[PDB]
Amino acid sequence: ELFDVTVIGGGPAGLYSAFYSGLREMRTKIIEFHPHLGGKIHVYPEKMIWDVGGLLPVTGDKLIEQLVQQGLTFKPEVVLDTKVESIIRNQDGTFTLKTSTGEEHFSKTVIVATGSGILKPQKLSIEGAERFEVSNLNYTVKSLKRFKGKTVIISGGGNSAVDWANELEPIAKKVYVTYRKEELSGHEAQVKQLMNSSAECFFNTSITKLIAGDNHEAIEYVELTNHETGEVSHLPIDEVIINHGYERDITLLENSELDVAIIDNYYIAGNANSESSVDGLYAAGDILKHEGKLHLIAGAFQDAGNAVNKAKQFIQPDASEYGMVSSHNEVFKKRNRELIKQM
Amino acid sequence: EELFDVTVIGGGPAGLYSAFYSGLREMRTKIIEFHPHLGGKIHVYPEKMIWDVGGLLPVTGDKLIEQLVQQGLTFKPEVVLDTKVESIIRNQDGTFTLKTSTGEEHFSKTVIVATGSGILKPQKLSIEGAERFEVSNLNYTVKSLKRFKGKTVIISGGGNSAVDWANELEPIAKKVYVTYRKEELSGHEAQVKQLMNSSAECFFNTSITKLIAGDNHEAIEYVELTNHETGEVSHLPIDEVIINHGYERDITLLENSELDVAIIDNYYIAGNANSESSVDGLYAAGDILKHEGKLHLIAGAFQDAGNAVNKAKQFIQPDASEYGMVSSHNEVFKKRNRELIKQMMK
Ligand SMILES: Cc1cc2nc3c(=O)[nH]c(=O)nc-3n(C[C@H](O)[C@H](O)[C@H](O)COP(=O)(O)OP(=O)(O)OC[C@H]3O[C@@H](n4cnc5c(N)ncnc54)[C@H](O)[C@@H]3O)c2cc1C
Ligand SMILES: Cc1cc2nc3c(=O)[nH]c(=O)nc-3n(C[C@H](O)[C@H](O)[C@H](O)COP(=O)(O)OP(=O)(O)OC[C@H]3O[C@@H](n4cnc5c(N)ncnc54)[C@H](O)[C@@H]3O)c2cc1C
Repeated sequence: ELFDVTVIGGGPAGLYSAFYSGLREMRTKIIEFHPHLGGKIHVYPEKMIWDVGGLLPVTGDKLIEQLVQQGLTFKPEVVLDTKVESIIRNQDGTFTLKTSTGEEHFSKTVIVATGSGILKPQKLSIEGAERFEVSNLNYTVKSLKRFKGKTVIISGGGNSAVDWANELEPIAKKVYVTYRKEELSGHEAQVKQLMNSSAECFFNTSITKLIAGDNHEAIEYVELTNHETGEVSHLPIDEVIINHGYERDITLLENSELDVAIIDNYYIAGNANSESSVDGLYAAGDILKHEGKLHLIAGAFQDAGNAVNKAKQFIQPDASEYGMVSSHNEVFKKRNRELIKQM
Repeated sequence: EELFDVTVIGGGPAGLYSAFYSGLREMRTKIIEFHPHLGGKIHVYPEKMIWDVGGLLPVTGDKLIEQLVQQGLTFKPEVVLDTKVESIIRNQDGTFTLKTSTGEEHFSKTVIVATGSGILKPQKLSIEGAERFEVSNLNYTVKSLKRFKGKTVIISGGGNSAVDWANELEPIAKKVYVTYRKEELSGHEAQVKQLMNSSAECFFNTSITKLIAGDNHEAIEYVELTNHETGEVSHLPIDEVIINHGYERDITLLENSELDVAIIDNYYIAGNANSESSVDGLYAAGDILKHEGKLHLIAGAFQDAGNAVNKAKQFIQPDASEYGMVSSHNEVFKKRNRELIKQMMK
């Protein structure tokens, strides 16, 4: 089970890597920590994205869909819910990847596309809270439309919370914010927009229980307790959003034995073709640093394409330097046939 | 003055995204293109399906052009069409003057060269007054496959491109004729074998010698064929005529310029990984840019363009940030987004 190309990470860079790897006819695997492909766009799926080349403005949610679909065009082996723990370069020059459960994967080449690492939202510490993640307890704003005309309480006071409140005020029926401190630890320019308009803020307050109402499995009321007086208010709500920050895991390369050059203790020091200091090991997306790195989704595509063209030649030296342009690539002939049936 | 921040030469993918991103970073932006339509080399393949633009599900070149043009015009740059830029002059203060073929002049703090492989023009039919029918059914590209559904088309020429057109139209058209001036179908001897096992009928040592219009409409109804080795003069009823005799190419822009601009292999601008040329304030993006990490795709044009724009902004405003603000949080979209979000809420 030795793969041609194994992509670590399922964001824009990893997904396009898998795509272009399949366009160049390589046995391809993609390994992602979360149960869902898409990467960091999951942090802002409600926002409008204008700066992807060739795309008219689209929401994060819709962009994730289009990238996942393109990334799976050639049916790579998809390994979700898996944290890659370490990368080993074997003596024969192939690579072995160890997962958190000790399972192992083997590859001729590895494309590191871990972006800024593993992100996990800090969870609400109340007993049966995770029961409501399947209904109306959220850790992101999945879409603005989800909250049209609904009553929403945001727990937390970061810049993310102030941002969420400000975009939801025009849309929700009502917006509540509860912060456990006495001052909104946000930016003192967008904090006043929040305060001159519709949002109602509670300070030194937190959520202490989630009431599901008689017959349903979704939150209807929220118990609020004040930390300076002591009141135990109750509040009817349609939606709850927790913004208590994020937990980060960047240990992948520290846990590995590879003389891979690192910039600023995190980023892979690459060149303009996405090569690292280790043969057959490439870097694409936010994990990649070089003088020409473009810190946009559009840059991730360039990083990925360069990585794959190099991987192809590493594996097959007589391969051409570049992939066949898709309009004339025979690899799409069968698929194009079905689509052409559009008359 | 009429002094622009960024003037883009070339309206293809690289130029259009440059214009967009230049607007994203709040610079006075102008874009100059030779043809009457923006879009670049994609007008050579508008019927093909394009799969490898990042984030894009397969779409025809026709639709991609539409999408690229709308994005490139987001911030309403000054668009100068039907205009050939003849030379680039670096003025004594380090600004630039661009001279068009009619002598007009444009001025800019920075210049982004996005001319691809240059100005491309189809080789026209050497027949009197043929241009009359360009408005009707005399085509120099396959603008779409559906345009030829169940129709009768003759293709003149026999190169790899002519063989490719016939091959994609044979399953779609009622009937495909190919007429070639040579003895052999001088394409590539692989897909040439697909053409002659299929329903496409070839006429060798033949060329089109006159076009015959209909009487009650002014398309072409009959084509006069002349076999050049016998002498026969056939006539042939058709719905569509497609010419493919090659292209004319105009690459003189940089030869005609007095710029100390390093050139690779007599054509490409020798850039670095940030799309900089050897001349301060002159950038290159797209197929015209060569450096060790240049990606020869539409996807690569976008990175060349963003990198070029970020550099132009710092050249013009040294304290500007090295990076543009991501669109999702960039205040320059706020009023536009408000209108979009309103539509989204039913
Ligand atoms: C708020 C915000 C807004 C942005 N907006 C824009 C915008 O409008 N336009 C734009 O062009 N760019 C934008 N970006 C820039 C950024 O490039 C993209 O957001 C994108 O996420 C980068 O893609 P990437 O694949 O390289 O990294 P990521 O998207 O971070 O993908 C990395 C993936 O790898 C996984 N992973 C990491 N480590 C491991 C491991 N050890 N094992 C398994 N899986 C692992 C992670 O779970 C994640 O899914 C924005 C960034 C932010 C933070
Ligand atoms: C047949 C074919 C298929 C392709 N398929 C794909 C594909 O499927 N996917 C992919 O990613 N890439 C593909 N490409 C690759 C190529 O990058 C794109 O086609 C694209 O055209 C390059 O963008 P560009 O803006 O830099 O240059 P161009 O598209 O060539 O645009 C340059 C523009 O500048 C104008 N111009 C030039 N000189 C002047 C001047 N002096 N004054 C004024 N205007 C001027 C020209 O008129 C033209 O409009 C393909 C290329 C070809 C030939």
